[PDB]
Amino acid sequence: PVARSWVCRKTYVTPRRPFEKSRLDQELKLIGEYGLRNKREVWRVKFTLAKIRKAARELLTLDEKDPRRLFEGNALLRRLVRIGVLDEGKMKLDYILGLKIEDFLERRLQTQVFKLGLAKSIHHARVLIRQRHIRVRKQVVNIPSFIVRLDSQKHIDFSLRSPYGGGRPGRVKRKNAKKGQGGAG
Amino acid sequence: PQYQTWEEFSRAAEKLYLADPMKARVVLKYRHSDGNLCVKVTDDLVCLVYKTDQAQDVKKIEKFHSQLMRLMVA
Amino acid sequence: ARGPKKHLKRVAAPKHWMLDKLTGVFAPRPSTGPHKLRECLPLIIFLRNRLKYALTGDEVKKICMQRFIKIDGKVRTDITYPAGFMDVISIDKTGENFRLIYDTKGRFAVHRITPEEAKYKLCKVRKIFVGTKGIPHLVTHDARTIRYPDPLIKVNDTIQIDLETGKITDFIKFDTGNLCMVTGGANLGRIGVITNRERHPGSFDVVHVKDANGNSFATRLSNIFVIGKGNKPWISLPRGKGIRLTIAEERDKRLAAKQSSG
Amino acid sequence: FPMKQGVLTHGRVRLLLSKGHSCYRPRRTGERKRKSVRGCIVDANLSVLNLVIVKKGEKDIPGLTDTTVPRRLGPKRASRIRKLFNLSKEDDVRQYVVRKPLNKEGKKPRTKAPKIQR
Amino acid sequence: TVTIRTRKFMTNRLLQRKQMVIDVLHPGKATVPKTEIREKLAKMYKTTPDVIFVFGFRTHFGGGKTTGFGMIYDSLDYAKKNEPKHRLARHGLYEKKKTSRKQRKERKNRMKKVRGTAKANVGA
Amino acid sequence: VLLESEQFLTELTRLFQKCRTSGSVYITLKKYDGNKCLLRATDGKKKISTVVSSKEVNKFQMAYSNLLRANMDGLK
RNA sequence: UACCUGGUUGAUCCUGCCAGUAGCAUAUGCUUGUCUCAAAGAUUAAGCCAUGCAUGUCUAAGUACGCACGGCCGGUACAGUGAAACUGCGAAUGGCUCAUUAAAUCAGUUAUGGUUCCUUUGGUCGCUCGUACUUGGAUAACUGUGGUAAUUCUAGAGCUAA
RNA sequence: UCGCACGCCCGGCGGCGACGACCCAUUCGAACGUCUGCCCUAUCAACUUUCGAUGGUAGUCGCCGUGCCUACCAUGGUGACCACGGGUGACGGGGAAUCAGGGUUCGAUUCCGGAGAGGGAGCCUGAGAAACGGCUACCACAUCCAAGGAAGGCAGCAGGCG
RNA sequence: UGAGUCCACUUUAAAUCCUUUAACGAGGAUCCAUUGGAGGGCAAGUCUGGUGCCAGCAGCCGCGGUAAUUCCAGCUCCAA
Ligand SMILES: [Mg+2]
Ligand SMILES: [Mg+2]
Ligand SMILES: [Mg+2]
Ligand SMILES: [Mg+2]
Ligand SMILES: [Mg+2]
Ligand SMILES: [Mg+2]
Ligand SMILES: [Mg+2]
Ligand SMILES: [Mg+2]
Ligand SMILES: [Mg+2]
Ligand SMILES: [Mg+2]
Ligand SMILES: [Mg+2]
Ligand SMILES: [Mg+2]
Ligand SMILES: [Mg+2]
Ligand SMILES: [Mg+2]
Ligand SMILES: [Mg+2]
Ligand SMILES: [Mg+2]
Ligand SMILES: [Mg+2]
Ligand SMILES: [Mg+2]
Ligand SMILES: [Mg+2]
Ligand SMILES: [Mg+2]
Repeated sequence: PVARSWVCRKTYVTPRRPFEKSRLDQELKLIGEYGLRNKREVWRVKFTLAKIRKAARELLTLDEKDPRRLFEGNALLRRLVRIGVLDEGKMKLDYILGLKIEDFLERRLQTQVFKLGLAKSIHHARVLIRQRHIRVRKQVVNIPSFIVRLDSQKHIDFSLRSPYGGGRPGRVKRKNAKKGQGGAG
Repeated sequence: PQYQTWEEFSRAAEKLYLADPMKARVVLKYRHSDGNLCVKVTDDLVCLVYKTDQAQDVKKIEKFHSQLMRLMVA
Repeated sequence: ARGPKKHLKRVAAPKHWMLDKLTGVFAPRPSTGPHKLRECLPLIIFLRNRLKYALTGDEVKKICMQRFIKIDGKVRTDITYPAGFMDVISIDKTGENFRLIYDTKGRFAVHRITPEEAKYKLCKVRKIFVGTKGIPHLVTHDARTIRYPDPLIKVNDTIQIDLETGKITDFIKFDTGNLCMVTGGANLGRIGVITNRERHPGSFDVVHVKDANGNSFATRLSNIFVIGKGNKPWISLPRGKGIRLTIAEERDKRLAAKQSSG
Repeated sequence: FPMKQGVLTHGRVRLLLSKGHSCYRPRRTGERKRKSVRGCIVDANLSVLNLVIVKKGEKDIPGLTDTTVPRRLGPKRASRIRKLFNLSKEDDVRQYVVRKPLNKEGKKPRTKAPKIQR
Repeated sequence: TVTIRTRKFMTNRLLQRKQMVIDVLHPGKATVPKTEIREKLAKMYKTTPDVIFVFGFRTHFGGGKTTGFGMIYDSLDYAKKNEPKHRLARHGLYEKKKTSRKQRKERKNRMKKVRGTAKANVGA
Repeated sequence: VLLESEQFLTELTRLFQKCRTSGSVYITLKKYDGNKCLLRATDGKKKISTVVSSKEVNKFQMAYSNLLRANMDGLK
């Protein structure tokens, strides 16, 4: 009898066949397109897509004008609109089934930094996320898996404690300036 | 020097250990042909010895030794 | 077990206390008193978890031992005193009188009242006992044994007692058309008028209660408390007024008010 | 092993003892425990004999009757003070209560009085 | 450049104190100490800093915000009446004893063995 | 001879079993830094040695105590 | 994701099993840079334990003549702390394990109109028709003799309170 | 019974409490009960029964109802709808994993209830125990001893042997 | 830019860790990522040298009897 949670869940489920050539082709294209780290990054978004599609099928098995069905459908459409994958005019529970892993990976903060263009490459954007140069709503985001909301999309910029922004220069710049001033006198 | 009987050697050896635990060591001499036991604690300043067997003293000598080892570790 | 239980687990605590899971292993087990185990709410939870006046149980003990908390006209010095339904907690220095009425949900609500309302409270009687010399006795839900009552007061009625003298002023008889607070179960917190009474021999009786918005519902009489005649209550009611509107309408009343506030 | 009143042997007898019996102090409330005692009949199997002089003889022993040892405490109950000082039911106890002097080195001389009960 | 704001302000007459959640903004430096927190709350609320007790800071990620709880007593006598001795000893008006807990348990079990007045004579 | 903590106890038992007839048993305990204690044993001919660290004193001292209580007996 | 493949034959179609394939546990091997949580003597031995600790407790409100401290307004008892001790309550709660147990335990549903219940709260508590301005003597803590090799063993003699 | 403020009458009337209890309620429960539900096995087909088996009558005892027990009578009760017997590497459940839809396996494991402190049995105290960080006897294991005797129960926290 | 080093807050009953924060701190950024396999199921060498039904590999079929795509080593590649 101790006071703790013991609540956890695997966010990814491995496929049944380990060496499918077309599956490795599609996952390798996804990683090479959107700048990912491993196959687990594909599989966890695939399993969240599996959660959303299972909820969608469970709603479509329900009858029309059911209150639980209407509430859960409106809540899931609100969640899809606020994550910004599904459009605000397209929102209907029949259009959830026609949604794709590419459109889920488009809302990555790494991909959104690459689309806004403050970083050169996708992996260079991931380097900037790792090295803590950018912030979202006066909050430094260190992890590239941040699902950027549509309302919080426009607030992506460089952080204040950043040499690329308005801050102090880095260790290499300080060391080169100190070496130059020591060589000059 | 030769604190015999009992509790004189124990208090004196605990004083020797609490003076300095680093330079102090304890030696234990067992004899079976004559059959007696000897404890001597030194701290490289004075040496204090205890020379009796009396059967019952074996348990308290090993408890004192295990207490010294626990004070060396802790 | 070889005897009575004194501890209560945090998981084994009831749901309406809304105690959190991570902070503690044990829950504050209420002391014995005028209310049951799962019907009341303790003074330490009412003071620390809901009002947020104190941080710790030691601070709650300091508050109850400075002689500040006045429950229904008497100072209780216990942190685990069972404060149940229609209990009046008075705090003199802040000048705050609280009446423990349920909210529209299953939880109790922090309900501010006037001292004119805190002077009295309402209690449902459970049985009439004939004492040792032919003396009628009412047994209320908060264990008050009042003697020589009005003989029109029956088994399923309510009485408006006074806190200063412990005697009855008025009474509400269990009749059709009267209001109804539902004290227990899945309909805990509903307020509506009584539209039907169905008797059963052996099995327990049931009452159909109609909401003001037309939402009729059945409830057994063990969890039923009338609060006044007709559609006019004698107490003050919290916000929500005991309706239990749907979750979609709750989402609407949250979201539209949030977007209107900005 | 101590003796015990009312066992009527001369050897060693083990008996159940509880609260309210001799040669046993109960630790828990109502605790019973076997204890070993000796018979009340006096034989050679004894170390100590406890003797209480009831009647005083002709001569005077220098060990016991010569050294007079006073009471350690004084009467605290008002009825016992009345029985000691032959008092009535109306007279005072506060004036006739027995108070003890206290004197030692360093501290001041004091006189300490008991709280009269009843 | 250090800014202190207050949220959730409450007046406990039954505890004879004020209380609030303290939000500290400090760009360009580390977490400011509790002495500076007490001084800035003192010059804010126009009271002496001896009664202001602040504890429990949590610094957010990024490094521009902390959240801490603090109470403001009326007097030092009321603070010693209802304030925990450990947070009193954080500042130094109270000093707890240094008797270690296992040795106190050993002393209690040694006093349990000997019956009579000599329970005090067992200890030292 | 620097050995393991268990091998030290076995060779120490063998020292008493060899000294059941004649010979002294010398046990030297001292502080060791280079928390650790140096424990060495000598019969006069063959020396054994070990270093007991903090991780194994509860495992070591109890068996060492039973070894001493089983192997040392003087006069009644 | 409502999923297949290799293996009987010269080759084919079936039945058929074996082998893969993918998760949850249990142990082990290799390796391991950061961080938030987090199982952990259950499986065989509900086998055995040196050592230390885990249930004790006083308020203005049950007993204060241990100077163990301590104040002077004392003589109309007890200023005020407080060791120890008598008394009341807890120790029948909590913790550990699953040996035993197969309409037994236990889960849903019921009654005690077939029973008890410390505590808490609300009732009652001059209802009776017959020295009270307060009744009795033991005892612990205190003093003093000890017995045993030894116990959280206890006694005899003085005391003194509920 | 005990503690605090301290008043008014012609010595007597007075407040705020704490504590002590016959009885009635309330609460915490406890326990017997009503119906339904549990894995494998027929190489377990009949089981129980004057040593209570199934009922009646009248009692003992229990906190109460009852073959719980006692005295006298009746020969009854369960079973192929699997009783009885055996095994479980079976504490039960909420639940866990695998999963289309269906199922299969596990559940000692933080919550609820049951059982227990090496194996059984008996009892004081106490509202509540057949309690073992309570005793009383026997068996297994073990400590000191002066040989008369005394003392033990980590399936608690750490830790040790196997 | 961390990982580390480390003054100082904060954390906490007192500490530890996290977050903050000075000063150090990276070009083979040696501050070096391994675990299994490469005939098929099953993604991935008819590459090279030795062994010659011996060693061994192989969960199934099978490979090795002096040109081994299956062993043992190098290189290359594949799965995470
Ligand atoms: Mg064939
Ligand atoms: Mg073929
Ligand atoms: Mg298989
Ligand atoms: Mg870091
Ligand atoms: Mg670190
Ligand atoms: Mg075991
Ligand atoms: Mg055992
Ligand atoms: Mg328990
Ligand atoms: Mg079993
Ligand atoms: Mg079995
Ligand atoms: Mg279980
Ligand atoms: Mg088992
Ligand atoms: Mg038990
Ligand atoms: Mg028992
Ligand atoms: Mg127990
Ligand atoms: Mg135990
Ligand atoms: Mg190869
Ligand atoms: Mg293959
Ligand atoms: Mg291939
Ligand atoms: Mg192969």
